[PDB]
Amino acid sequence: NRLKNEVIAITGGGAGIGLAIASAALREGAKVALIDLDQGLAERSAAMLSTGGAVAKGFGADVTKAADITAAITSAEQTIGSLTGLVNNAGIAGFGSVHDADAAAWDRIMAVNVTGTFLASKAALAGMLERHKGTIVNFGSVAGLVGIPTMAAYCAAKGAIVNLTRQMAADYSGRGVRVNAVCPGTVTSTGMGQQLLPEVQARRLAKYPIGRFGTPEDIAEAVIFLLSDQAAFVTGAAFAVDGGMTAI
Amino acid sequence: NRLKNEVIAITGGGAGIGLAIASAALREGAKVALIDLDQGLAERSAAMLSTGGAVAKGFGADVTKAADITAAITSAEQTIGSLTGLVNNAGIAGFGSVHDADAAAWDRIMAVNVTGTFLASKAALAGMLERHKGTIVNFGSVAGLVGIPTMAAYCAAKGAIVNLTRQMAADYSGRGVRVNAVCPGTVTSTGMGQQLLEVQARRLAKYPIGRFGTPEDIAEAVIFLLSDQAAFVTGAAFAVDGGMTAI
Amino acid sequence: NRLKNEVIAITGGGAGIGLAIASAALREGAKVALIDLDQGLAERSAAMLSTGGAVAKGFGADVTKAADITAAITSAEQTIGSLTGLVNNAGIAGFGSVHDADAAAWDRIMAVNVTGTFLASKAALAGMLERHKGTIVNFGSVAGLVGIPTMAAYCAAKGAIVNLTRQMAADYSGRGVRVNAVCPGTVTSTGMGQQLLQARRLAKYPIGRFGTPEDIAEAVIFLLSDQAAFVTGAAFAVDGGMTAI
Amino acid sequence: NRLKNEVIAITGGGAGIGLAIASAALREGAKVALIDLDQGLAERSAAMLSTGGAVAKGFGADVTKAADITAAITSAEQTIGSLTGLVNNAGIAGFGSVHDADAAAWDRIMAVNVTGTFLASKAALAGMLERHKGTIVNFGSVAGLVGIPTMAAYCAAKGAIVNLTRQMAADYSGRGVRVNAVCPGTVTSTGMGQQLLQARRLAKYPIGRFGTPEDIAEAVIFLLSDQAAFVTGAAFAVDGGMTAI
Ligand SMILES: NC(=O)c1ccc[n+]([C@@H]2O[C@H](COP(=O)([O-])OP(=O)(O)OC[C@H]3O[C@@H](n4cnc5c(N)ncnc54)[C@H](O)[C@@H]3O)[C@@H](O)[C@H]2O)c1
Ligand SMILES: NC(=O)c1ccc[n+]([C@@H]2O[C@H](COP(=O)([O-])OP(=O)(O)OC[C@H]3O[C@@H](n4cnc5c(N)ncnc54)[C@H](O)[C@@H]3O)[C@@H](O)[C@H]2O)c1
Ligand SMILES: NC(=O)c1ccc[n+]([C@@H]2O[C@H](COP(=O)([O-])OP(=O)(O)OC[C@H]3O[C@@H](n4cnc5c(N)ncnc54)[C@H](O)[C@@H]3O)[C@@H](O)[C@H]2O)c1
Ligand SMILES: NC(=O)c1ccc[n+]([C@@H]2O[C@H](COP(=O)([O-])OP(=O)(O)OC[C@H]3O[C@@H](n4cnc5c(N)ncnc54)[C@H](O)[C@@H]3O)[C@@H](O)[C@H]2O)c1
Repeated sequence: NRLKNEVIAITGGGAGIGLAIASAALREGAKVALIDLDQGLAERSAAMLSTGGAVAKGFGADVTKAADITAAITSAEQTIGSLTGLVNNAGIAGFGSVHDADAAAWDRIMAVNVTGTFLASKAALAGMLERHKGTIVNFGSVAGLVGIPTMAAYCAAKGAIVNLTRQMAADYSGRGVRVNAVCPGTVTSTGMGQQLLPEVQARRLAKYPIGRFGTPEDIAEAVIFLLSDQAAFVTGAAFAVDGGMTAI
Repeated sequence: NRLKNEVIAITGGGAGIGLAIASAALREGAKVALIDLDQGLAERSAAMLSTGGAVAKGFGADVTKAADITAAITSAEQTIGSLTGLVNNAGIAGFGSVHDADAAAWDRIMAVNVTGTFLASKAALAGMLERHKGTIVNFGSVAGLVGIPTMAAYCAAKGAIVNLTRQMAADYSGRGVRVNAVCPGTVTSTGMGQQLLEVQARRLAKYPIGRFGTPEDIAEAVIFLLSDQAAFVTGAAFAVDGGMTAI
Repeated sequence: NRLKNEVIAITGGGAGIGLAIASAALREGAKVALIDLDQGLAERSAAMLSTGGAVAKGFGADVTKAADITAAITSAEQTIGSLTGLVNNAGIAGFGSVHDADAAAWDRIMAVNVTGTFLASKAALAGMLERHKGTIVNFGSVAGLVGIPTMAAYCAAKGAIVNLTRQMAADYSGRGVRVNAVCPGTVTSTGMGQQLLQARRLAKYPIGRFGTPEDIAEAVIFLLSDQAAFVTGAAFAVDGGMTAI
Repeated sequence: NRLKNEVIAITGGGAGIGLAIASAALREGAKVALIDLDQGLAERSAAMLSTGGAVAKGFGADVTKAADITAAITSAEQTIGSLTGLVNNAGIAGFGSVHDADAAAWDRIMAVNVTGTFLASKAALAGMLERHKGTIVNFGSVAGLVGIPTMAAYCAAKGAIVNLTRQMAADYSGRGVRVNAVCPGTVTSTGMGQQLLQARRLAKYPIGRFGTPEDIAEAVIFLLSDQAAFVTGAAFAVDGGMTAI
């Protein structure tokens, strides 16, 4: 019951890590809104999760479109109650180095990750600040803390999210809204994990002291801790959940 | 039941944050060994905690004395079972800058913090490695991540613990032992917090959240890091600091 | 003579820190290209600097416009020689928190800082990689390492630059191109310094003063120099102790 | 002449990186004192360096012995003038994980690195603070910023130095003494480099090579110089990109 009486909106909640966050949040007693670019996916996943009295509802929105994400959060609150938590999990990745990256792809990666975090937070903050209560979990990555070959826009975007999190915590922690970033290591099994996939495999695994990559469930547990009132003194943190990657 | 079937030794467990960690760990179903320089206090605190079927036992040891901390860990395991977790909470603080610090005072702060973490971990690691299962939580501080005026030895000590944590995670994460460091902000109410007490408003201003931490705040982070829900968390310097290191 | 036979392009070179970098680089024997949104300013500043045989030339370009910045870099190389160094100094700042920021202003701040760094680097990298020799200095800030109240877009932008720098170093260090970021503390006297204008502010700086454009320029000149041959991927704090406390 | 009228004491100055620092500092016009555990080595190295008008003097001291390091600094100042800079370069390394490290070896690694930095700085700070002028460069490592397998005591010691540097900068930057740490990557060619001696190790370095003593020396000379007047509290990675990935 660690999230009893919490109401959590999760962007990109239809699949992957976002969906695993939803499952764990429901386990802990929260009501959840899955907000995803793919409306059908958000609704199918919310149906799948709403067993045994658990309450999950789905909403379609592109986090890069201010009016759409704002409308989704408004609909979510009308449906499941005023938000107490927001997880800015929506993100995309792609390849391209500074010398050869496509400028349009660059912009889209920055938009979904950085602009989406900004716009979804902006929508949620109106209510959270009014109520002097909220918790926002942003999505960094090991790729936001160190450099990853051939991923210039993505490392820029996740780097932006890491420090934006610090900035938001500076503004809002004293006003009742905690803001933290989870920084996951590689999670292979999601759509993104598959997108980014022998000797080269072994070298990649060798960057992880724990000797395995992460699961969506591994990351979801850290997010559930940060959302909970047991983390009342945690704000502004870039919490590495990465099997040791950034420790070496 | 987040720590069901866990057996957790907590150095400095007799009081303050260590005691709060013990309370939360028992809440989550763990068996706890309080290991404290003050043997009587460890025992009395363990007795106090042991209600409602909760199992806490107290042991005396100075973490800077290898034979003594080794004996205490062995005795704990005889009493409550093989360790699954170790919290290196024992620490001392003090004042003194590089230009005026006394060498003996410097050495003692380094000893309890860094050498204690080393020796207590060394003792626990034999069993944890043998069983390919363990979780160690070390105690950094905001004072291990940034510089604090007039606390040279203490900032060096906590700085050491922060990077030693990364080093330990590098060695052991693949062998079944996670090692992490909680880095608390100021916690006023403990013996250490009291010891270190417009100057007030200035200190508070460094904390975006607008208050200092409680032992309970810190205990919750430690309980998370101890739990199997934190299975992919290792090598982390986890700031639990009201936003201090974010600005 | 620390930058003898070096050819350095400096975005935002017409004024402020960029101009101070130009002055110091010329002192050390470099030829410099001042690339500024304000073309007249770039030209006037370059002429002012071109004394005692020093070679400084001005170019007009908005770093957020790929064609324009690419053209300026191409012309710089035609004018003063193939680049050996690029300083992505161009940046803008503004105020606004997540809950109330102008989304258009947010985009412009991200564009000049992050996209400008990307596009200018992209143009320079063709030649630098072809020659297996280059040094790129990006502009972070203390605002890219910690959070600053009421500056969401700018902290996001400088945060991006800090980690983009690491990413660029990962790609290119082994190919002969070092990439580093200078992270300055507050520098009062520039246009940006004045725009953003406080014993409380000063209290954030252990050294007990804010920085000068010259302070920052010296760090950039070191990073540009071959004396810094093993320095790459670094986020170098030049900040009077700000991020140390 | 970047260090004209500077007077720099270098612990561990008789060989390796310390000696390279001495050479570069003399190049830039400083007077130097080499203070080394090996007195004869300090003397021989100082004599070797004292050509063409360069002034280098050697002294014997174990930095872990307060009386010895204090005497050496005093003797240095009698010979070459009041110190303006101190480089806490003396250090030792060794292997051992938490589970198997010998406690005596642990203490010795912690002592030379951390306690030596403390004691040497303490001796130098009396004069520097009295004059409201100094610059201190401590020696971290990539091993002070991240974990290195099988080097528990050394990683703890270098970690201590990195944050002690921040703490010292907090105390003294406003009192006229800058304090910074260089954090070098692997440097193969020194006594320590040889002691610790694969392609797997090299793969940790984006730049595709290990460092030289000269690479590290240049960063130290920059930090010592007044061109770095606003640089304090910094943990400056000079590491071929190691900590960037
Ligand atoms: N998979 C990894 O290895 C990994 C590692 C570190 C961090 N991350 C980060 O974790 C988060 C989740 O990653 P994942 O692996 O679960 O991703 P995923 O691609 O498996 O799932 C992402 C979900 O977000 C949605 N989405 C994409 N763009 C959107 C938009 N503009 N608006 C609303 N929704 C949108 C997708 O439709 C999708 O359902 C991301 O921010 C990602 O960058 C992933
Ligand atoms: N109180 C704070 O503000 C604060 C902030 C950040 C980090 N910390 C750290 O948290 C930890 C706990 O702090 P606290 O405020 O609870 O401390 P505390 O002084 O209130 O209590 C510490 C306990 O450790 C025991 N202890 C001391 N030396 C010991 C030794 N050599 N061997 C065994 N036990 C010993 C004491 O007897 C005591 O019971 C420490 O590592 C401390 O450095 C404290
Ligand atoms: N002044 C400070 O306190 C401070 C502190 C840390 C970092 N910085 C950073 O240092 C850099 C320089 O700052 P400054 O104080 O000298 O700035 P400034 O505003 O004084 O000067 C900036 C120059 O860049 C030019 N410029 C602006 N937009 C451009 C564009 N789209 N394309 C090309 N040129 C453009 C301007 O015309 C101007 O000449 C910036 O990246 C800034 O973010 C400044
Ligand atoms: N060589 C590397 O790969 C590397 C990398 C990063 C950092 N470092 C650090 O750089 C510094 C220099 O390393 P190096 O490779 O030149 O070492 P080195 O072993 O080659 O030389 C060190 C010198 O310090 C002296 N010394 C040792 N103990 C002393 C003591 N107790 N008191 C006074 N002098 C003492 C030695 O006599 C020796 O002349 C050290 O702090 C080291 O930890 C080295």
